[PDB]
Amino acid sequence: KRRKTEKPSLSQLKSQVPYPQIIEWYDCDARYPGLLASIKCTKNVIPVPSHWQSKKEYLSGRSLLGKRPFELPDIIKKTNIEQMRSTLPALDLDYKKLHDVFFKIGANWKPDHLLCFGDVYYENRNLFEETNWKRMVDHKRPGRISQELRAIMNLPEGQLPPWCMKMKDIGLPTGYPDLKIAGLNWDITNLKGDVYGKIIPNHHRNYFGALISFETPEFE
Amino acid sequence: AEKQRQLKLQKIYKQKYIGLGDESTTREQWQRNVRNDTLNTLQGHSASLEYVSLSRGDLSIRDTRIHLLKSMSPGYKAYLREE
Amino acid sequence: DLMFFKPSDHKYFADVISNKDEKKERTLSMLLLKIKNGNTASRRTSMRILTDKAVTFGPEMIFNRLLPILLDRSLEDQERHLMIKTIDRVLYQLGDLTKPYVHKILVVAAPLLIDEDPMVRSTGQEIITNLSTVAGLKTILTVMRPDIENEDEYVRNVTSRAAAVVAKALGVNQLLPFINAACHSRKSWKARHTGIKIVQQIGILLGIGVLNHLTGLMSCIKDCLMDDHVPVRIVTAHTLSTLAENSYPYGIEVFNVVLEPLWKGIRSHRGKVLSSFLKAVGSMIPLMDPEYAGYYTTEAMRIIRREFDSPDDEMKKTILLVLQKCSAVESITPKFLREEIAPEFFQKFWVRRVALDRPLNKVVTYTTVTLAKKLGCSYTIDKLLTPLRDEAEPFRTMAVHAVTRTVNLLGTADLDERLETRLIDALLIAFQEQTNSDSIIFKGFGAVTVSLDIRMKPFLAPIVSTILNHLKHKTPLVRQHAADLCAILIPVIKNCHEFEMLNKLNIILYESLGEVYPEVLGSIINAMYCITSVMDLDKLQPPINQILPTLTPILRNKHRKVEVNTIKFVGLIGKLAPTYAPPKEWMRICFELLELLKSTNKEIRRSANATFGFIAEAIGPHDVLVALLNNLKVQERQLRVCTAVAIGIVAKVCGPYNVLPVIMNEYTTPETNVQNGVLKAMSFMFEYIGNMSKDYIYFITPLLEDALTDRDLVHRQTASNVITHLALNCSGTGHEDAFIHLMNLLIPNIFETSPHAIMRILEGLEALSQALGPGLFMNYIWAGLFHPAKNVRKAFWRVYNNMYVMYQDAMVPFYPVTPDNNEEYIEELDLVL
Amino acid sequence: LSKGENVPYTFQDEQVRSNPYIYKNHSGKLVCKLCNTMHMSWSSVERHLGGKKHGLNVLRRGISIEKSSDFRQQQKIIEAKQSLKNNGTIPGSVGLAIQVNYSSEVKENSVDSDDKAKVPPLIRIVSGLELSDTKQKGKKFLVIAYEPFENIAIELPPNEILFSENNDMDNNNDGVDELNKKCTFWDAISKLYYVQ
Amino acid sequence: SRHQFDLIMCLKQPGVQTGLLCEKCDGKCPICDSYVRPKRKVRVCENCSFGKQAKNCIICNLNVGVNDAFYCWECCRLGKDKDGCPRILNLGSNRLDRHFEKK
Amino acid sequence: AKDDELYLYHLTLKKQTNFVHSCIGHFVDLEAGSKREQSQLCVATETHLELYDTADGELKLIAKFQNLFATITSMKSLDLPWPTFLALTSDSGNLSIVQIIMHAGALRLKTLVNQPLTRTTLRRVSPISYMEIDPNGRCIILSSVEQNKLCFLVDYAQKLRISSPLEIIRPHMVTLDMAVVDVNFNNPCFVTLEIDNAATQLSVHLIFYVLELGLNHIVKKADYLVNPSANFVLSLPDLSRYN
Ligand SMILES: [Zn+2]
Ligand SMILES: [Zn+2]
Ligand SMILES: [Zn+2]
Ligand SMILES: [Zn+2]
Repeated sequence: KRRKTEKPSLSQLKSQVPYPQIIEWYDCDARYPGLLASIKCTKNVIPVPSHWQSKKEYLSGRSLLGKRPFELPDIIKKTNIEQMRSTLPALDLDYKKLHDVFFKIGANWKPDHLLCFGDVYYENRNLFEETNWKRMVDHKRPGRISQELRAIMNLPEGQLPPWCMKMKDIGLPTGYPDLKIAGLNWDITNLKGDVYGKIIPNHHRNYFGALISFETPEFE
Repeated sequence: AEKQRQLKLQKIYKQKYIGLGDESTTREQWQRNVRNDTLNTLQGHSASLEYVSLSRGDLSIRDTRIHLLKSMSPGYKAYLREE
Repeated sequence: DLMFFKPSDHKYFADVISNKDEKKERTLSMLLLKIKNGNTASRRTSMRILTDKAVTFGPEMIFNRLLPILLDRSLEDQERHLMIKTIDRVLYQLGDLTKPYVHKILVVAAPLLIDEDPMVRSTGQEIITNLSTVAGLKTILTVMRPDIENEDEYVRNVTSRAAAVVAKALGVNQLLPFINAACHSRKSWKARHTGIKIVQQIGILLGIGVLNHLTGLMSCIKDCLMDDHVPVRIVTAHTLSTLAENSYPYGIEVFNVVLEPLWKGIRSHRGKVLSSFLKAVGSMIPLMDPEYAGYYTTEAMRIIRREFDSPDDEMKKTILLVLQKCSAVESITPKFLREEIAPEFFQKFWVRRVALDRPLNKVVTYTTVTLAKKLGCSYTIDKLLTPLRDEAEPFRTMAVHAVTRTVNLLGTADLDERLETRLIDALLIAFQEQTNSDSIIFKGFGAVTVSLDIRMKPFLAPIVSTILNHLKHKTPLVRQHAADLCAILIPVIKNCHEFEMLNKLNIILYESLGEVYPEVLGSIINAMYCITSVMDLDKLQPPINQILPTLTPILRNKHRKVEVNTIKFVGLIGKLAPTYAPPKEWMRICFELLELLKSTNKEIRRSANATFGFIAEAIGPHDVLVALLNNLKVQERQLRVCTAVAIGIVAKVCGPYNVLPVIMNEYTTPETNVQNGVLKAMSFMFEYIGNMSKDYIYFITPLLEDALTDRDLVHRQTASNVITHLALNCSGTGHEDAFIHLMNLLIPNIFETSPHAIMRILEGLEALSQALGPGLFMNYIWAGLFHPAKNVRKAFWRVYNNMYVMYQDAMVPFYPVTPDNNEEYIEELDLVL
Repeated sequence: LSKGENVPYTFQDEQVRSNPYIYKNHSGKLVCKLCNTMHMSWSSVERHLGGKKHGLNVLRRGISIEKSSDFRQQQKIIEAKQSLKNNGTIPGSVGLAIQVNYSSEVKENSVDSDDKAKVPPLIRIVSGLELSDTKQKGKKFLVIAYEPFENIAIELPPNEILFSENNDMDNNNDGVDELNKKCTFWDAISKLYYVQ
Repeated sequence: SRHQFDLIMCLKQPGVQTGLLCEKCDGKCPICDSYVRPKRKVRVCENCSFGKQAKNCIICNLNVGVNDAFYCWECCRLGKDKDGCPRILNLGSNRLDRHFEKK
Repeated sequence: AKDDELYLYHLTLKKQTNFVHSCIGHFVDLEAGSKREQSQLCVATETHLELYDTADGELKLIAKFQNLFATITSMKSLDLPWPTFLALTSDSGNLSIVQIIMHAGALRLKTLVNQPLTRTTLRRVSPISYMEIDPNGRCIILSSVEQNKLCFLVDYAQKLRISSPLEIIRPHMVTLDMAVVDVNFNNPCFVTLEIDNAATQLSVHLIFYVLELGLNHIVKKADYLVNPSANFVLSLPDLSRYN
């Protein structure tokens, strides 16, 4: 009773904290709030996954209904057993082939997503969309437009995007000062296919561990 | 039954290994375990013991070791205060 | 369902034959009936409901209705134990009970300790040791005082043992003054008696732990032994026997007090009183000091020799014990024993009437074997040759046992050629002439033949003549007996280089392999196993490739031992002879085992799984995996799990590079049970490879991606089991970045309930502690370490308890503790030089 | 118990389903996408469907759809009656009039148990967008129905004819609809249904 | 044990003695009951040996064991090897209801 | 893509020089057919281990033994009524009694019995860091800085035999400075300074223990409270001539 009503306000607790935004309303009933704020707000600690205080047993997810059953890592998919055995609604293969897939072909191979120091998987999360996202931030760059989005845009080949004219009056993108586009800052004769422009960088090892040779263990 | 066994193993592991936070443990009880284990390792490794000896600048190293031993008990602060 | 109605005990329940106190009152007795008389599926539920609600129901009605049930004579060992289990679970649940109901329960479950079976003795001990913490010292002491004064020998015996179990549960230091009360009590005679026996069962239950407590008890022995009551004096002498044997030679310094009156009791009271006294002193003999041992042994041996003629059973049993212990004394010489003790031993105690009663035959044999150490082995067996050729079959059995235990320890190397001949002659005689059905003769005979081997050849031939002679016989008992003897004698024949003789053995046994009797057929296949294992395959007569196709139908013989020795031998051909049997025949083997392992035997099932390693080494691993994965789809759990084991062993012998890709597809299959079998097969295939998984770890993580994320607590469970072995054996390889991922998916599962899920996840996180190191694993544990939720806290302090158990110094640098974080901190961490 | 129906997995990227709800997820279990409930066996699935829980979620989903924006015992001899179409005209436009004749107490002598016997024939305008064959379409039909006899249709290419404007003085006995009361007559004594 | 829950352990400081297991239980790591790559022989406190009880299988507590029990390499790294004296003091509900079930 | 994955090869060029433990026993008999002399010493720094002789009045490297790959937290020689071999306690809790032997053309260190204790780490419960042996070599005693103390009764035979551990457990008493008193074979007696872990005031109290070979357990004898200023204990052998 008295101890329950003795609690300091969470904002009174914020001042003790160097990173006050992590502390939350429920920290008021922390039996040792001044300590718990220091631990929770300590540098490298990773806050408890928030699926607690929910009674849903951490997975009720509607998204769980729409998750793909599985996908082979493409290196293993090269092994062709996908066609040999149909998992969807004998199969002998070469020892050298399989062994080389894991070792010769797949030594340097690593899953593309993984996760980071403090990455924690909440129920509603799905990594796959973020994998295509990270891969997409990689492939796609300004000045280039795929033929699909080009067809939807109804832009014929050899013709500049509609924002090149408004970009002539307004100016180059503030975010891309080094961006070049045919007809304006960049040679129109170099206009080719899906690329109407490219960023021209103005910036222009061994890491003590350079192996200088790569030799995998041989099965034979 | 299973959880009930985990209670008994909680009593046994707590007996052997001393401080193990069960569910509710006061910060005074637990921080004492922290201090005791940290000092325990500082004096336990001849390495870190040699290190604290020099950085502290004591005349002998066993002064630092038995210092840590004494520093394990809470009343040693007031003991230093009474010197 | 209320299966198996009990008319009398149900009409004893009354209650509902067709108001919260009436509802709990009714449903409670209804559940009790569900446990006692009901359906297994029903009673299993009533147990969980009765334990969950056990705190809700009043122990007054619980025990009021429950306890008197066990007072009837119509109870059965099944049902009485079904109620006993509820007694244990409820007493350990409520944890606090009033003294009258404590007395009631202790009286009810008290007789359980006296029951003939240690099965009931155990649970009878469990109820009492659980009740002890509930009631406490003072309550139980107030319970035993009015009972020890009872005039009933039965009940006094009961609460003697019960009081002992209490003394062990709460410690004998707290209950010891009570022992001094009933011990030293001048009032009642039976109080003295039982007060002494309680010391007996305390000594038995504590075992070696009686040492530190032995001071207070020997007070009761020394003061209460002097009582003029003969039964008291006897029971004290038995207490000296138990506390000396459990004592072990340490306690002599304390026993020196009671050492003196034993002898003046011996030289005077004689009789059964001297039986108990010589039991006590005999138990004192090993703990005696070498000089004192020298004196008191020489003092006792005269009384022993004089008492050789005792017509009584008990005194003879004691004498054999005293010789048994005194044999270890260095003072008495083997010359002394051979000149006096031994000749007056073998003639007196080996009379045929001795062999008639087993419980005496035990002490006779063990005593004789203890004599064999000091005595010359050739002299002992020399005296043991005449009892072998006697016409009494049980006397021949005891005669065998003595040879077995004697030759195992010493060996026959002491025997001369002549009596060595007469030995094997006698063994063959008694072996071929044996009337009774017993398993000892081939075992011990085999032990002799293993002891002396090169010397056997001229006997080795006739022994095998008797072997075949019994291999053709009309009694399956002698059949399987002789076959068991064959399998034992096979390795010895190799030492004589008789190998063609092993070939004709292989012939005859292989031809008799078509016998109808399974019990003999299994032993025959065992002899086949020893033969094929010993002798080179190329020179085997049948040959092997002809042997195995006759074995393939054997697997369906059901029973047990047939598949035990059959799977053993098929495995032997699996590792030894890859080439002989054709690969299609090996595939027939795979199908047969795949059907066979539904059997309930863990030996048949485990060895069956092990043979797939040899079959996978000989034949196509993919060929095996087709059948295995096809069998994963079956609903039966033993099939799924032990096919997963087979996949694991095949992945061990073949290597994961073959097995894993197809496994991952079998996981791509949508079926749950199949995915489970996949994940477990992945666990086992990883635990069987210590250094292999390091290169395979990355290809696993996208599979565990859908596993740990899956909604089913089963898939999350078995995936965590994968992370256990994978993390333990891959720890320190440098894959921590992958381990970081795998953990990041685990942390949300910490709050998941259920015992299996919680322990699998705990073990998984502990495996991650080794692969990541505490620091990051810590960081999670810290940011969740206290927390308000009272639930989150209880959950994470489990992981932090295990972490504190495995690692302490490892966590020392990683405590997030700063001078503002805690008051005292440590002044020495900030020191920089 | 499955009645031989094939329930495709959720990930198979949708043949019409009986109930487009119960699916099988990546695992073998069966689920109700709306209810988000897992079911071990098809019997449990049927308990779910017959349960009030699922129904409530169905009504909630129908409310979501609105937010996003006697039939058994029907006698049927399927007998084509005789229609008498005729181009009419009044004032000020052109309208159609149909004269449908019915049995002459030939077979209606065995059924007279006041079972909708008082109910007159009914007309409705149906779009050809839905047919048992679904081949061609794009025009309306003035369907006319009576319990025993077989339905009858009349194609109306003209977008609008005789579609009047407040013919009577707004009297509200809806009967079935404005169409029926507005422009139909049922000579029940002679069994002649006129429509215009 | 890892599987049967009600089984209680000893957990005292192990002595020089080595625990025995029967041929029936042969091959199991007494903690995890694993058959793979055993490492170190089990050691039990003297309080679990003494007389006849020393001959019992430290796993199933009933049969008389010939063989020595070894910890696996996973328990030897998890440190459960050195935790204490493994033994099963109570026979367990499984074995109990088995014996009472048959007879 | 080239995997960075720096692969480092660790070598100890010069081995740890701070000598934390020593023992006086005579281990190997070298260069002499039959010789028995108590003058020799073996000294250990954590991992690294060395064995020196004098016999000339000038110390001599004997052999630098192989790296043990552990933290030796105490080392004491034992002499039993024979070649004197040293009892060695380290991390893993194992009490490892090792004899230095001559094998092939070099001196190698052979282990006889290692007894598992506690777990593998440097711990306070770990019965290490305080060790001593009966000066007559009848028993070895290990203790912990805090929790518990274990004493083995050592016996020699055709094969060495370590008796079961003798346990004493005092929960809150932090142990420091184990010092064992020599005896005439009467009974082994060891002495410690126990500082209470949980107390309102700082209290450092000496405590005596007599291990009873008769009753086979350690017995608390005299608990004497001394000022908190206490440092260490040493054993006065007899005072048999005085009272
Ligand atoms: Zn639904
Ligand atoms: Zn034990
Ligand atoms: Zn066993
Ligand atoms: Zn293990």
